[PDB]
Amino acid sequence: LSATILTDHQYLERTPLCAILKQKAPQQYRIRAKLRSYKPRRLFQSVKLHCPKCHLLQEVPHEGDLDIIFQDGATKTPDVKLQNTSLYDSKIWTTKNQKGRKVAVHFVKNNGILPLSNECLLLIEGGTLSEICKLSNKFNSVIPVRSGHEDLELLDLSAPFLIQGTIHHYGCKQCSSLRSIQNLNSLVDKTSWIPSSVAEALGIVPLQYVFVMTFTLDDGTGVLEAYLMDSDKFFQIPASEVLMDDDLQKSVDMIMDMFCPPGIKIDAYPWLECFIKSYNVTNGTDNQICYQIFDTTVAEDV
Ligand SMILES: [Zn+2]
Repeated sequence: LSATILTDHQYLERTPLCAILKQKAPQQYRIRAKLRSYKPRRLFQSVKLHCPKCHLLQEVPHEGDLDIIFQDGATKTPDVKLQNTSLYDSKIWTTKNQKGRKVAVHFVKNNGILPLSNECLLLIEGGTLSEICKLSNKFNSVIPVRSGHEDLELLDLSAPFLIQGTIHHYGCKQCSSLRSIQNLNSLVDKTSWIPSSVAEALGIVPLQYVFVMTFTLDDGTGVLEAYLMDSDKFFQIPASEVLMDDDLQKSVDMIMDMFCPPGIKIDAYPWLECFIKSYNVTNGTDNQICYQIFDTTVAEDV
C-alpha cells in the first residue's frame, strides 16, 4: 500500500536514500520512503504566493490585512476628469450609507457597447473591502483602481489586481512594471477576462498559489529532506481555492494525517514513493544538495 504514485518516469527503479546522499547534483531519482515528519504542520501556512520569475514566496493576505489596505483608499478623491472615456462608462457612488472618498465604478465597454451584469469587468475607485466584496458578488470581474494623475491606476500590488467572485489574483511587486488602466483597451476579448491577459495588459507578472512543504523522508536506509512546491497536482487540491474552503483544507489535513499519522509509530506509516530532483545550492562555504518532489500525486483516496 503506497500512499503516493509516480505520474511519469515509471520505468525508473527505486534508489535507496544512502546512495542519493553520496551522489552529485543535479540528478533525478525514484524513491520509496516514509514521511517521518513535515513542516509546516500548520497547513494553513503551507499556502504561499509564488512568482514564476523572481521565485519569491510571500504570504497570502488575510481579510484583516486586506481590510487595512483597502480602507485607506488613496491620496485623493476620484478625479471626475477620468470618467466616461473611450474605454469605460462611469457611475459615481456616494457617501450615502456608503463609505470612503467617493466610490466610482467604471464599466469597461465591450468595444462600444456596455455589457450586462453577467459578463462585465468593473474598476472600483476608493472602495472599502466590504464594498468590493458586494460588487464582486454581482459582477464577474473587479479591479481595484485609484485616481492617479493622467489616468486611473491600480490601487496597490499588495491588494489583488483582479477579483473574480471569490478568487483573488495577485501580482509580483518586484517583477511587475505597472501600466496605467487605459492599456486595458488592448484586450482582444472584452466579454470574458482571464488573469493572464489582464495582467500582461497592465504589465503585471501574476503570482501563483502553491503548497510549500518540507517532507522529511526515511526508508530506514537514510533520511532526506525533500521540498514540495505544488499548485494542484500532488494533493489534487487547488491551492488557489484551499485557503477558503473548509472541506478542501480538511481533505488535505486528512492526507497529511494519512502519510504521517499522530500517535502512530513509523512501522505502520504508509510508503510514499516519489520522483525527486536534486539541485545545487551555495549553502555557506560548503555545498548542500536540496531535493524537490516532481511528477508525484496521491493515490486513489479522497
Ligand atoms: Zn517576481
